[PDB]
Amino acid sequence: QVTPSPDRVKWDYRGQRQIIPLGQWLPKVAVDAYVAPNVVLAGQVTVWDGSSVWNGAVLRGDLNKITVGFCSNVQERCVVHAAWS
Amino acid sequence: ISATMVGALLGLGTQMYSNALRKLPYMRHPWEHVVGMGLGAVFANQLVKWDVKLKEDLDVMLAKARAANERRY
Ligand SMILES: CCCCCCCCCCC(CCCCCCCCCC)(CO[C@H]1O[C@@H](CO)[C@H](O[C@@H]2O[C@@H](CO)[C@H](O)[C@@H](O)[C@@H]2O)[C@@H](O)[C@@H]1O)CO[C@H]1O[C@@H](CO)[C@H](O[C@@H]2O[C@@H](CO)[C@H](O)[C@@H](O)[C@@H]2O)[C@@H](O)[C@H]1O
Repeated sequence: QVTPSPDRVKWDYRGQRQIIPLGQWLPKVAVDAYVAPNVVLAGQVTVWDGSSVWNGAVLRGDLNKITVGFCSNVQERCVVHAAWS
Repeated sequence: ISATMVGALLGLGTQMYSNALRKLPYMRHPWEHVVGMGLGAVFANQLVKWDVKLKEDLDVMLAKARAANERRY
């Protein structure tokens, strides 16, 4: 059984919220690191200095922490995830 | 070289030095850059004036010390 509800929004006015904090976990993006507006940072991702994350990347570490090193790039449309074990 | 162009250049340079030393683009806030130029010019001018005054009030005291030494005989 499926039923509609009026709480649904057919136009999320605010946008995408590129940085999604999960409780106390916050995406620690460093200055001088390029993160495109389309990129979604969720969970506990950490982007270090000199790095770059390109549009379409869906970096999320809600299961385990994910890290990007110095001057290392994650190109476009790259989905990075983590597991418990 | 007029103790003000050097001061303004040094203030602007230290503003970009502080700004880029935190790993930020050099011209983040232009307003603090211009106020840094002003502060550098003011400090350079005051440093020159203070140097002139220091020499002026040091000569008149070294002369007194030498005169006090010269009364030995
Ligand atoms: C750190 C980087 C250094 C990079 C540059 C190094 C090169 C430095 C030379 C640049 C420079 C500025 C110094 C900048 C300091 C930087 C401050 C840093 C912090 C800034 C954020 C110093 O150049 C002169 O300054 C004189 C000051 O005394 C000194 O001359 C000796 O002083 C005698 C004292 O007794 C000695 O007895 C004697 O032997 C020398 O005569 C010497 O230092 C030098 O000749 C330019 O000269 C400036 O000083 C004076 C005289 O020209 C001018 O003001 C004058 O004021 C009235 C009477 O004062 C005058 O009526 C008026 O006409 C004039 O306006 C300035 O307008 C400007 O010309």
